[PDB]
Amino acid sequence: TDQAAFDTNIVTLTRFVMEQGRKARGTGEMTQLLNSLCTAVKAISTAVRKAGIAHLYGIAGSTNVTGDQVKKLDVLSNDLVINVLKSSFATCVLVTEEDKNAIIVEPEKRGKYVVCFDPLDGSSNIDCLVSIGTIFGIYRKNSTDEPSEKDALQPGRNLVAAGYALYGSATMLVLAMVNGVNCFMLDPAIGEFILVDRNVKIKKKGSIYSINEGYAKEFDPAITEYIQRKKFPPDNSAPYGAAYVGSMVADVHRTLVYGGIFMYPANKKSPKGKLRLLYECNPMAYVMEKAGGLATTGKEAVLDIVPTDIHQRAPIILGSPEDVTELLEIYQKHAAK
Amino acid sequence: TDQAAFDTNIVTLTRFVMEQGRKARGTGEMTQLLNSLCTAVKAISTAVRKAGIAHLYGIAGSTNVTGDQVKKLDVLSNDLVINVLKSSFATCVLVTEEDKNAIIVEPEKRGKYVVCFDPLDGSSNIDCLVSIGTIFGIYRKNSTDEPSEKDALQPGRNLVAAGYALYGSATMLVLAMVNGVNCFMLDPAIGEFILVDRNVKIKKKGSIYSINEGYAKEFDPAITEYIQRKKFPPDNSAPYGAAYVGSMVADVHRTLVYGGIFMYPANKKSPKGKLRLLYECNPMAYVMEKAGGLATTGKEAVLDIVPTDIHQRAPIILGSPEDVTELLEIYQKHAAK
Amino acid sequence: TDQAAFDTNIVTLTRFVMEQGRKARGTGEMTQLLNSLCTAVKAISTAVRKAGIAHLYGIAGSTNVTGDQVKKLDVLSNDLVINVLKSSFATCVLVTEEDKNAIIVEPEKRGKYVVCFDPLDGSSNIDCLVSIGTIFGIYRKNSTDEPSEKDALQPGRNLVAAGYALYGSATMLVLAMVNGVNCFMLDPAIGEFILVDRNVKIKKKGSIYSINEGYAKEFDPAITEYIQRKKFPPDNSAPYGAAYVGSMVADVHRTLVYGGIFMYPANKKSPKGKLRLLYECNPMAYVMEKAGGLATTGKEAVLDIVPTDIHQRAPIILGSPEDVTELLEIYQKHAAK
Amino acid sequence: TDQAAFDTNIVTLTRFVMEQGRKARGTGEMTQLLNSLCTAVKAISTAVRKAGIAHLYGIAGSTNVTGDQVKKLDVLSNDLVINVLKSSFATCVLVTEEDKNAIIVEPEKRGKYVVCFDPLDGSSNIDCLVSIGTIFGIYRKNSTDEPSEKDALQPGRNLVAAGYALYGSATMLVLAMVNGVNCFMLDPAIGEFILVDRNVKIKKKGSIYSINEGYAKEFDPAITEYIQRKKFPPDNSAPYGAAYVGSMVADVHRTLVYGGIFMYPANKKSPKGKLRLLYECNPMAYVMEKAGGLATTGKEAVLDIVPTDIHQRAPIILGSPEDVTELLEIYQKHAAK
Ligand SMILES: Nc1ncnc2c1ncn2[C@@H]1O[C@H](COP(=O)(O)O)[C@@H](O)[C@H]1O
Ligand SMILES: Nc1ncnc2c1ncn2[C@@H]1O[C@H](COP(=O)(O)O)[C@@H](O)[C@H]1O
Ligand SMILES: Nc1ncnc2c1ncn2[C@@H]1O[C@H](COP(=O)(O)O)[C@@H](O)[C@H]1O
Ligand SMILES: Nc1ncnc2c1ncn2[C@@H]1O[C@H](COP(=O)(O)O)[C@@H](O)[C@H]1O
Ligand SMILES: O=P(O)(O)OC[C@H]1O[C@](O)(CO)[C@@H](O)[C@@H]1O
Ligand SMILES: O=P(O)(O)OC[C@H]1O[C@](O)(CO)[C@@H](O)[C@@H]1O
Ligand SMILES: O=P(O)(O)OC[C@H]1O[C@](O)(CO)[C@@H](O)[C@@H]1O
Ligand SMILES: O=P(O)(O)OC[C@H]1O[C@](O)(CO)[C@@H](O)[C@@H]1O
Repeated sequence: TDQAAFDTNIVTLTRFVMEQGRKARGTGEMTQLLNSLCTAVKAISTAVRKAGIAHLYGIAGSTNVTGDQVKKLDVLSNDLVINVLKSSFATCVLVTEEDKNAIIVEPEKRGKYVVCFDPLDGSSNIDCLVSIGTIFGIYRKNSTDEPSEKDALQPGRNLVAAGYALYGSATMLVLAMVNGVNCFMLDPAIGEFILVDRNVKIKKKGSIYSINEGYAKEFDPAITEYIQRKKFPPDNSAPYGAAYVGSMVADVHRTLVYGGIFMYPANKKSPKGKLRLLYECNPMAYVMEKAGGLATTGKEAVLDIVPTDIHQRAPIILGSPEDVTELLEIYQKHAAK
Repeated sequence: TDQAAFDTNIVTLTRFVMEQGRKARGTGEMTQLLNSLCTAVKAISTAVRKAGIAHLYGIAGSTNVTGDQVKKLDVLSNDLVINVLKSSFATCVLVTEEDKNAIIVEPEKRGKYVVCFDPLDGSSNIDCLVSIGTIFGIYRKNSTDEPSEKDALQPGRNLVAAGYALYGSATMLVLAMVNGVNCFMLDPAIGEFILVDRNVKIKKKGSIYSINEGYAKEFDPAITEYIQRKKFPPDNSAPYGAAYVGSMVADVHRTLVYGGIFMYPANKKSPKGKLRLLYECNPMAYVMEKAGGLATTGKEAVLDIVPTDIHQRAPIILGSPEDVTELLEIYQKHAAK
Repeated sequence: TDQAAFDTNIVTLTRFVMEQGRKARGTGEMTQLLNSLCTAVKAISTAVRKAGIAHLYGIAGSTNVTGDQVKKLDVLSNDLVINVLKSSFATCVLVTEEDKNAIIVEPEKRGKYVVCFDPLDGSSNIDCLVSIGTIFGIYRKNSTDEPSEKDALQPGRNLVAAGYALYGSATMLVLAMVNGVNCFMLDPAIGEFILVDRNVKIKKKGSIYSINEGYAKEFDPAITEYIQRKKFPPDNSAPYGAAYVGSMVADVHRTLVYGGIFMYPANKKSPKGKLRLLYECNPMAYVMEKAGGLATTGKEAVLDIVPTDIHQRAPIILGSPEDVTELLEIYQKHAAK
Repeated sequence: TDQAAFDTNIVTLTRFVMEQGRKARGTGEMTQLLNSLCTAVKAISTAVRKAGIAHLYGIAGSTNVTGDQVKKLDVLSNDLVINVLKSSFATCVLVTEEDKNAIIVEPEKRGKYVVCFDPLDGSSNIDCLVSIGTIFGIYRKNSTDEPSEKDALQPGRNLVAAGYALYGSATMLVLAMVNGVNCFMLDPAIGEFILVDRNVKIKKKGSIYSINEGYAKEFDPAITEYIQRKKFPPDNSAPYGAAYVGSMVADVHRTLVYGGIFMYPANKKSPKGKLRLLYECNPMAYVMEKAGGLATTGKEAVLDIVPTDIHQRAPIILGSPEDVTELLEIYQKHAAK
């Protein structure tokens, strides 16, 4: 039977990334990438929490505070991420939500990883301090061809590492790799991410659905039937509670932690959904799957879609397996031509 | 004005509060109270963001503490507020959501104000880093008898100051008093709330409705008809967007900034409503009216209700005047008899 | 007292200052001034500790700034103090070490106090992370004429409040006023100075002498004889320990806490002394006398000197009463004629 | 001739440690060690800067704040270092200034490095906020014998990595390895150490000597002659300035940055000096040498001494090469039997 000695342990992200990189016997290029990533997130957390806002408001006379307008969070975050990653000498191509074109890393600093990220997701709404975050996805470059936007166009099934940082009431980094999903809490007093949850698995079935019902008018009959069954359960059991923030990271994170289902279906206006494929759906789909949930467009898996455009959009539904399944069946029941 | 160009100096809460105290020719007792809530909010903020969590997870060796259950945030928060409050020498009665009874302050620290608060609102949801907050309502004692639970039972109309702090992507303090509502952004680098928005006013009409539709099966006919008109406008106008965090300060705050309507009426498991009157409804109503919005229960104004119990619940509907008005109209159409 | 056991509540600077304002039945103008110095000290503290340096070193991409010379600390500090000072509406004249002239405040912001300060003392030594500080002296304006440089030229005996903040291994504010000296420790997690030491008094006699002996070749015979007696006691008692940081606030502060004597007399390249009267000598003298120590030039008390120029220098010797007394005795033995 | 493309770069300690570890083709065990070390320093910086002091002073009623007395800085720092290092699975033996005996790392977490450290050096004096720091030295374990105190007993010449962290007005980490010395500044807003000085070299000759002259009575004739020549230069040039804090890290750091000489000679009381060999002298000697300075006991090199006790002491003189040399000659001039 199992037995044990004495072991007290504090696991920091940095420690974790090195160990895993050691187990994997990697050259350490990816380790440098995750490290640079952790450093990017920390710098975005401090900006999002508003440290320094006083300088923008004339505490030092604002003689020298190029913030005012010449320092928006959306862009600063893009800048920080772009710069910190090129500075890792581990990436060859970067796809950001903020850049129309793929960034092709200078020959001098090229590495083999492709990184698709959304610098400050849900930022449109922080005027009212809504939870925001950073979503990222990492692919290995396969072609021996000169790096190009093309290398970013790989299904989500090909992700080597994927995750997000949630700048909520506290800052969390969720990292998912082949071996699994782990959650790290940022201690902002020492600037270290402490593994607070190891090997995260999502509930089989949850009690919360998450969707923007203002679009009810434009919802396809499958969603309509699902939602109605959530509110008025035929078996006269308890209806699902409802919550929906409007920031993907916040909604998906809650879904992961408490279970349930998140949905941002296709509706005529955004006939192919609103959420972008490469740096929102894919990374979240990958995370969901590593934790044991499902992520579908309604017709097919998100991770199996092959993009033909970096800024391509895709509908998406994710959450506990028994719930996504219950909705997939409903899609099959109405599925035709 | 003699001559003043594009100028705007830095105003800290502390400076602001003191000016207003002098304008009011106060003895400085309320100022010490406001000063103490500020400090209280700053300490909770820090604890919310998880500064120092490393220690809990054994970074310096968990020598011999009684597990992980050392500092439960809602309780730490309760402690901080109560203690920095008693230390202001400005309070005689304190009513807390975490306490079954009203807390009567020792005559040595006994002052004239009665303070109602919710130290950490939305704390059950904290596991998923959702924005949480602190709500406070301040009453001037209007009696000659020993302070008691009774001094807290005054309608919200008798409030002298009310506000809240939202711990979201950034910490913000919204303070409402006789003249208007003002918003202070916390610059954590220096422990100071900077005045970023003054004499705030909610939009006349908004485009977002906030309600937990997981209760649609239990809503009254007016709420039902109302929710239905936002989704499928009878006059074929654009439908209202939907958003509901499930945490009040974040929901009420999004409502104040962008406009729209927030609702928490009674249902089949909370006939009196879920939100508490003294420390949840009244403070947000007072802020709403001061911002130029409305706060109704569907049939009467929240501030006019006469409490009979300190932990009394009450339904509430608050937001932009034109939306709250519209729902009231609907509530009249279905009138009782 | 009625009955009070082992009790001691938390006192923040803000709370303290306000209480003292009420006891003094002030109009609250000095309080706004003290409040503004506090905030000023907190912002400098943060800039000293290097919070946000990453940005300067290109973490978010040095887009197009004019090099590394963006924010020179002594200048940032100057700016902050001056601006948060003018914004208190409590100052008419400001004298700064960084400014050749006295700064006369616009009549709109014009108040009654005159503030002398050294925003960042010991800044040339900052390259090697040595403790630096801020020194302030506050004079009540005693004239009827337009405020001018002249209102600053009052002997230290006319100071209403004086103190300093030391940015060492921790930020501490030492404040001296009519009643006594009190020390506030900055808890950076919450932007609050906690009262840790009240009504402080320097030791009658100490065991450390502080002087830059790199000037032994230029010292007068009394200083020389004095330094000699501490090293080789004539009565064969234990010799005094030596310590000299080369930064005043750190040297004066070590002197206040442990006792002993600090000296900065004239030599062969500074006949008037090196330390400035208005914003270096006077504040530390006032604090020293309030703590129960002495501050002499060797021949006269520092607070009694009548300034003729705002950037006037003066030798100074301060510390425990019995040590300062001993040196004065020696200065008499070698008297002039 | 030399030419170049375009390169913007931010180097964090973590990045630097990984690259160097990659160049060195190490298994990555040492990288994990330096990483754990960086995390230890950050946690000590936050404690030293006093974050959380308010909880000790009853802000939350102190209901749960096991600080008071049951949380001293000296020990906490020891605890943090000991724990964080054992948690790296890279050390087999630890020698701390605070532990009488060598700590022998559990078989389960043994690695091959020996670490000799002083957790909070100069701590005796932080009551007056004097600069303090952390000094560390790392040896590779050579014996194939079970780890023992013995493995710590190696001359300083055998150090693989050595350095210190200075908790001054800002926090700096100085890391010296075979390839050289680099200085990293801690950005406490993001918790990252940014390389601010690359390949540090000390001035050939400095203008400052650093020594505690209170012991003049007991100084050997060599020191006596040296010092006198510093104050009264025979060539009638400028005398050396004098500075001496009383915290080794602070004095040695200043010496490194501006040049000069630091001395803590043998004097009857501490006939073999006061500074301990293994975790004060050795690490500082190693740093000095990698930067091009000298470190001698007066008779022999510090790095060549073979210790026979972990807590052994040793006299020490270090600084610019031309000055240490000028004193070594003076030792030779008086050298006899
Ligand atoms: N920190 C790490 N965690 C998990 N796998 C890693 C890690 N580092 C390297 N690997 C694996 O090793 C591969 C190559 O490592 P590398 O040579 O550094 O590019 C990566 O694509 C990973 O699949
Ligand atoms: N910001 C303020 N500070 C102090 N008093 C205020 C302030 N704003 C309004 N007042 C009024 O002043 C009254 C009494 O002053 P006090 O002696 O401090 O209790 C309060 O109850 C308020 O109605
Ligand atoms: N802490 C304090 N706050 C305000 N006034 C004070 C304080 N301590 C002493 N006083 C006295 O009050 C005087 C005038 O009050 P004021 O109207 O605010 O200018 C000052 O110049 C002081 O002599
Ligand atoms: N980060 C690093 N910087 C410099 N040298 C290193 C580093 N990592 C490993 N090495 C060298 O490689 C040796 C063995 O690496 P390791 O196998 O990890 O124990 C060490 O003793 C070093 O001399
Ligand atoms: O308010 P909507 O239309 O439901 O869109 C919100 C979605 O858009 C985003 O703000 C950006 O794509 C997401 O974070 C979020 O889930
Ligand atoms: O999940 P429910 O039933 O909608 O409760 C949510 C409401 O409860 C609260 O936590 C307070 O009781 C509010 O913050 C929030 O808006
Ligand atoms: O190096 P010196 O000549 O002793 O000057 C040091 C003195 O100068 C100051 O920086 C102020 O001029 C003080 O802080 C300090 O004690
Ligand atoms: O005051 P002294 O006797 O010169 O000793 C100070 C020395 O002792 C320590 O405090 C500890 O060994 C050192 O940091 C410092 O250089």
